[PDB]
Amino acid sequence: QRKPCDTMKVGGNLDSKGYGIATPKGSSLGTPVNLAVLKLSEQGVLDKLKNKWW
Amino acid sequence: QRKPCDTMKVGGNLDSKGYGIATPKGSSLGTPVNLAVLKLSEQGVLDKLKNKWW
Amino acid sequence: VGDGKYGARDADTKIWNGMVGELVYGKADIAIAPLTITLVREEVIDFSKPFMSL
Amino acid sequence: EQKTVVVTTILESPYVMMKKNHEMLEGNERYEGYCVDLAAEIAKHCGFKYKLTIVGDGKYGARDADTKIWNGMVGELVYGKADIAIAPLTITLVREEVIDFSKPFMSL
Ligand SMILES: N[C@@H](CCC(=O)O)C(=O)O
Ligand SMILES: N[C@@H](CCC(=O)O)C(=O)O
Repeated sequence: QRKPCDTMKVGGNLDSKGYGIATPKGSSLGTPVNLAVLKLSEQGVLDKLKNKWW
Repeated sequence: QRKPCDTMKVGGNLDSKGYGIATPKGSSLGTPVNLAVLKLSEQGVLDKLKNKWW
Repeated sequence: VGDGKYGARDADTKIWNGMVGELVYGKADIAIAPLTITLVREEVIDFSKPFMSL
Repeated sequence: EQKTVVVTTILESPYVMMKKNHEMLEGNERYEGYCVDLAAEIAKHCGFKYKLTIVGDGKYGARDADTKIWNGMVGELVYGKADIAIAPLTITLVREEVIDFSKPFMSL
């Protein structure tokens, strides 16, 4: 996306994996954080920010 | 990808979502099933299975 | 599944049809199907981490 | 009382970057990026205040070989130095042993 663009990607993906929000095990933040992530993925805000930053 | 192969795909994915094994909120197996699905994903058995039927 | 529907929450009667209904009302113990993760289904059943993306 | 939750993250473009006025700014304003906007959204939905913090060693890392001492972004949570992590942290079997993950928000 950025100058000087002297370098390029090749080939397809070897695999697929995901990022996620992480919390210490069993903490009371985990489930409302997960619900917030779900709602934000349903609203598409993550895609708007993706366009914003790429 | 299989006969009759007579349609044509148009466009890309409009979004992204996933499937999951799901159970009533009444049983302890939600952790070992998660560990099983992760193990199968890391051992590449999904790739063998996907490259068996598509 | 008795009537061949993936199913959702009904027309504001808040009864569940199809496979989700079969889980919530205790007709079966575990679903193994292309059941898409959604914010309304997370209300009543637990999902593993996804096994595929689409 | 509302705690200012101890958020931990790592600098990486465009996820988290020092804004070019960092010599003249204080607090969270020095940090902007995709993960900072996501943290703001998450906090605004949950309804709490938060304070950013940065990883010590600069590594994602894992448990050290033959010792299983955790470090990096995982170690900070395993030793309870912070409340929540918001970073390009890949979901893996070894990390699921000790910390929980949300549903995946991006694929790669
Ligand atoms: N896997 C889908 C099937 C129906 C569809 O969305 O096309 C679901 O669980 O809802
Ligand atoms: N997302 C990766 C970053 C480091 C890498 O695997 O390249 C992780 O969490 O470990």
